Order: sequence, then structure tokens, then C-alpha cells
Amino acid sequence: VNSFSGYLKLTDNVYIKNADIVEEAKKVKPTVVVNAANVYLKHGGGVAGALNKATNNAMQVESDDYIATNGPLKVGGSCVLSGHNLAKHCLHVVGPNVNKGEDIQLLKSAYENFNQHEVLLAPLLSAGIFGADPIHSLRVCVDTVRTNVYLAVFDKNLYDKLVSSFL
Ligand SMILES: CN(CCCC(=O)O)C(=O)c1ncnc2[nH]ccc12
Repeated sequence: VNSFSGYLKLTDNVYIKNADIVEEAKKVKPTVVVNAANVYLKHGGGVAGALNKATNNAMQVESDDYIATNGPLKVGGSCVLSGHNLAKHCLHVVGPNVNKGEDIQLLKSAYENFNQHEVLLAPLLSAGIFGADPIHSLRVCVDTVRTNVYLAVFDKNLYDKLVSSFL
């Protein structure tokens, strides 16, 4: 039993809710919140900009030190950093950005990072400003992640389409 509430169960291990991941994170304090990161951990907009704003820019300060030490992530890769006031940990995961021409096949590799964590609060990778089809992203999530994932979908309209079209 865990503290996530109001989710629709899609599969044995995947759950979905119309929610703001920032507000969902501040209420659950999950062990892991997933950020929709880029390779530079520049949290300017989308999910990343919202998560970072909610940390009063502490996520960005920590991220800049990470990059100065380690260099950029790989597309499809991840790193574990602090969750600040939102979660114990933040798993920064880089899905491919279609608006940069990145290979959508890397979306599966991105979701594989979730399997290193027993339970996660997450957005749909490569959705939103990353330019992928959220229905495809949901399919890859369900077919790749084996750990328990609670997906927060900000837009009520897209949420309804994702549920209604789910196979
Ligand atoms: C709406 N999108 C896609 C567009 C932005 C992006 O591409 O990051 C989200 O990712 C998302 N999901 C869950 N809660 C969220 N709160 C703010 C954005 C957000």
C-alpha cells in the first residue's frame, strides 16, 4: 500500500491521473519524482521548468554543479539528484526531443531508467514541449517499465484521450 490517490489503473504496474506533477509531488512526497530533463539539465520550461520553480531554483543550482563535474547526460540517460522539497530523489531522465530531431527509438531507453526504482511519480517522457505523441509515449511506458509508475498528466483533455484510446 502506498499514498497515491485517485489514479486509474492501466496495467499491473502503470497508473494514470490528471494532475499537476508539482502539486502531486508536494502532497505525496514520493521517494522518486521523474523530471523531463534535457542533457544539460537546463530546467527552463515544461515539466522541468515547473519542478525547478517549485524548488525556488535549488534544483537548477544542484544541476549546474552536477554538469560542471560530470558533463552532459546522454539522450536516453538519467541521473539521480535531490528531490528538494518535492520528493526524496529526483530522477532526471532525458527523453528524445523531436523538436531537436532526436531518434524516437531512444524513448524506450529513457523509460528503462525507471526500472531502477521500485515506485515513481512521473510525467510522460518526450511529451509536451519535447514534441512526441503522448499516446505513443504511454504505449512505450507500459511496454518498458516493470516497476510501479504513477503518471501525472497535466492537461485534462489529453488525459481523456490517453484513457479512451488505451489498448
Ligand atoms: C504538459 N506536459 C508536457 C509539456 C511540457 C513538457 O514537455 O515538459 C508535461 O510534461 C507535464 N506533465 C505533468 N505535469 C506537468 N506540470 C507542468 C508540465 C507538466
